[PDB]
Amino acid sequence: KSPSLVRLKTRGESVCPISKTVDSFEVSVEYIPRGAVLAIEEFKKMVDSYRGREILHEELAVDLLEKVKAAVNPPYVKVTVKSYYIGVEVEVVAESGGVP
Amino acid sequence: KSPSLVRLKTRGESVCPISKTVDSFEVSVEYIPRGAVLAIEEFKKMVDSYRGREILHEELAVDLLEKVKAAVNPPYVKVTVKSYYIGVEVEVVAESGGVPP
Amino acid sequence: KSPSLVRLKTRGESVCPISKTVDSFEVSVEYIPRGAVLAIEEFKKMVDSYRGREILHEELAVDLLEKVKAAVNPPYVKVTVKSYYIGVEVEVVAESGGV
Amino acid sequence: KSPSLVRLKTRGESVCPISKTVDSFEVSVEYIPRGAVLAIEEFKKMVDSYRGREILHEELAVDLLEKVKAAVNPPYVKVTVKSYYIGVEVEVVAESGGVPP
Amino acid sequence: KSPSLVRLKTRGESVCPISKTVDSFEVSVEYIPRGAVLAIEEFKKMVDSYRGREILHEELAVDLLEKVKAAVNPPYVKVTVKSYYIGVEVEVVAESGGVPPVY
Amino acid sequence: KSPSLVRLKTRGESVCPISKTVDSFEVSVEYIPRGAVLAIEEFKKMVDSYRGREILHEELAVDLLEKVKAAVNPPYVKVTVKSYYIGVEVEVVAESGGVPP
Amino acid sequence: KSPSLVRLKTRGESVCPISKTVDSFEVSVEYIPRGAVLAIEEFKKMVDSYRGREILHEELAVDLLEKVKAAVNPPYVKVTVKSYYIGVEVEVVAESGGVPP
Amino acid sequence: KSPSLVRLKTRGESVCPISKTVDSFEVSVEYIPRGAVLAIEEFKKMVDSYRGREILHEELAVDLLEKVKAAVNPPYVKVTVKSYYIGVEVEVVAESGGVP
Amino acid sequence: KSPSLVRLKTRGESVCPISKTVDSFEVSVEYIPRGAVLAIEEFKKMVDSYRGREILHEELAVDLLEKVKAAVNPPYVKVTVKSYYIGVEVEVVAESGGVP
Amino acid sequence: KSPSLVRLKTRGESVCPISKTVDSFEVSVEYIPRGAVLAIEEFKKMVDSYRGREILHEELAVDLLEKVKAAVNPPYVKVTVKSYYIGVEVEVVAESGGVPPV
Repeated sequence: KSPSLVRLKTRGESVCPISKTVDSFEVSVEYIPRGAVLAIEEFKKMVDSYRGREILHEELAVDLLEKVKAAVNPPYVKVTVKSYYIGVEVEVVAESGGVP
Repeated sequence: KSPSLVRLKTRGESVCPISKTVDSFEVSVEYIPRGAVLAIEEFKKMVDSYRGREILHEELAVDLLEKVKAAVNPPYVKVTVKSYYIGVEVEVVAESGGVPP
Repeated sequence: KSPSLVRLKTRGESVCPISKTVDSFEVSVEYIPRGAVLAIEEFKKMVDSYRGREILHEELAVDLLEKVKAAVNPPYVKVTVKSYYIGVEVEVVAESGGV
Repeated sequence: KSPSLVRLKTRGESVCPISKTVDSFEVSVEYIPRGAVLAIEEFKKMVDSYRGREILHEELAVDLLEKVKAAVNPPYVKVTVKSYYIGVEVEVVAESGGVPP
Repeated sequence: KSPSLVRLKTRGESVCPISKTVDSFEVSVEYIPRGAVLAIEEFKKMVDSYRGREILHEELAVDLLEKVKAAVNPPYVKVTVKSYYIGVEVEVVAESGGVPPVY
Repeated sequence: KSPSLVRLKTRGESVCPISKTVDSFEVSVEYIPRGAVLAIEEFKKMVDSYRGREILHEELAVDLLEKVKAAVNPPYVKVTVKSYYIGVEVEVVAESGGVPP
Repeated sequence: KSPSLVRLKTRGESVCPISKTVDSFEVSVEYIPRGAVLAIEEFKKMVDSYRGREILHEELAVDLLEKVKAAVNPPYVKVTVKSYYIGVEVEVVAESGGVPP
Repeated sequence: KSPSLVRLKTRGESVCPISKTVDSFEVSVEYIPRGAVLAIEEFKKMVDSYRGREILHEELAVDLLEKVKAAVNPPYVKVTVKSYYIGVEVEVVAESGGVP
Repeated sequence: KSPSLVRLKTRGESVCPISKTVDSFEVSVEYIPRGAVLAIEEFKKMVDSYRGREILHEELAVDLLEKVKAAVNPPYVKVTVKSYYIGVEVEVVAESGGVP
Repeated sequence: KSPSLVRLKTRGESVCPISKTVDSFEVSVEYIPRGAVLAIEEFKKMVDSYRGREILHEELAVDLLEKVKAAVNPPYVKVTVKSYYIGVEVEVVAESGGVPPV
């Protein structure tokens, strides 16, 4: 019997395409396992893969959502990325398997 | 796929019509993207547009809502304006489209 | 175009009808405007009208909801009064409708 | 007219039947009045009645629920007792009814 | 007549199989009694049983669920194990049953 | 025997002399008693005395300090008025000393 | 040897001599042991002695300081009582001996 | 008889001279009035003067301290600027006068 | 060079001699190293040594102070035990090498 | 004129030489400038330098102190490293200099 839910939360970094400087973030994933739990090692790998990558955080959220789906194919996955830029607090959510 | 939700939060200022003096506020916008995400620089410009402008926090929330719809036309947007006035904590909310939670 | 929801929160005072002592509270009002937003100055007046009034907080929440309904007639109001009495934290909520 | 909802929260104590030792707790009650508001005085008596009584918090919660139901017969009541024992944070909830019946 | 819901929360530890080091956790259990309440003392022994045991937290949450179901056969139980590994905050949940819909 | 220190904190209001609107504040008072503790009722009256009065919070802090001194003559008093004006958090402190036994 | 410092904190109640109603408080005790530590049971008895007693919190703080001094004679003790009365937060401090640096 | 200490806190903005992008900050000032209390309007104008100015936050703090000294000459002033850049929380303090 | 200061904090438990029951606590140690830094594993072992031991939290603090002194001999050590007992929050401090 | 004090705080990571596993940390540096301010970009690279490095957090604090002193020789520096390991909250402080007393 697998867990019914896993939540993962960690910090990461990427390169902001506009400024071209390092943009730190906090990322959260929540998923319902379907016969496979994502190794913590592998998740960190996915998050650290964005270091030095020019990518906007909106596309980071969706990209990581796609990675988790390709790795363990859960019926429900939510990814939230939180960061700060030019005095604004920003959160972007990507979600697959929620309401239609 | 687009993100399913974006939340933005920042501080701004306007001129209060009743007191005739500068009033601080905190503003949050939550929206369901459809196509492009609102650039943060653009959001900051919208909020900054109210500096020096005499406008009630009720009307500012509604105005900002219409500015976000004009720019990125999301199916759902909610704007919340929080401020402190004469010892009263005030939140004003302006919302267009269907409930997300 | 009215906003779709307003939240107001502030401190006030009443008089405890048993001891005749000042009884401090925090009050939160939440309403859906229908074409009229209650002016903050008017809200403060309503809350301040309870100074010197002997009234239990259970009745004040109901009384205040009535003042708001009569002033701006919203379709949904909720009034929450919080206070602390004989070592009990009390919240009293008075409503009218869904959300 | 009655309030639509009341919440009450206070501290109390009982005696742990294992060690015969004082067993402090926090208790919260929420209920929907139906024609009758429980006096705060009377709630505090109900809570203080457990002082020096040997009773498990699992039983106290249910006992207090019954007491509130007997005093004001609300359509909904929920009693929560929170305490600390052998390094374990415990909450016991006892709940009755709902809206509608 | 028993409670409607009990929530228990405490700290524990196991041994991480990959690094052979102590893997500290917080565990939360919530359940609906059906004519048996889980004694707190029995709960704390279940949780302490993992001290020195090599077991992934994903397995631990499920194992502890199975322990609680076996002790009191409740119609609903949820176990949540929170730990911190390689800079990642982890929460693993195991569930069984629930309240059928308040019709 | 009297306490070594008392701290009091409450909310009040005054009138901003420029705008003539309500200027809400939080006020904290610390004092070392000299044989005599200020009644709370009397402190509340002092604070409530600024209601409707046009005065700057600078001045208020000092005025209240003087009222406390005139009433129970402590060898040490400190008054702190905190308010929020044109998006600036402001704290004004006034303090006064003397000799003990 | 003894500890260098103990701090204790708990809630109590007394009866307000003006309103005659139960008057809740928080009390902290800090002291430097000299050869003996106050048993927690003993402390809780002291704090519970005020239940049902008409006493001002300012008098209570000093009274509890004396009880502590009588029980275990520490070279430094400080007692702080915090309560809420007519919209004012009150802290009363009673202190005895040379103060920590 | 005037105040023994004033504490002011607010938000502002400057322009980062490397990135040329908006560099948002919180500023705290405390000072001992001697004679003169700084008008809040006037303090606010000091802080707002940095908006659209290319100035590093270490310079700004010092610049603002001199402004408060030039306006009201207190025997003690302390200015703290807090900001966030590339994932680092930064506080710059510029302090003058005071007995020990 | 050694660090100038170390703080450790963790949870543990003992057995209350009054009630006979397990008594949980939080413990903090602060020391100035002189040569030796206490291995965290070793600290954990000292705090875990109190499990199933009948001891008052007052004595516990002093006992752990003497263990740390015995292990790494710092010129300054402070131990603080915090617990909750019969509705009373309790903090006990033991200190070695401050002003006497 | 230089600032009187600068505080920097960020998150980093290293590898525990005992367990061989990544440990996350928060690090704060506080210093008094003497006519050189450490550019932020430089501080960030000092902290990033520990990623994958097998080093005890005790040694990290002292090693980072020494990097700040070498780079800008301030008359006071304090480095604090905070982390969590086997259920223990740890803070290591490395400190050099100060304000010379009157």
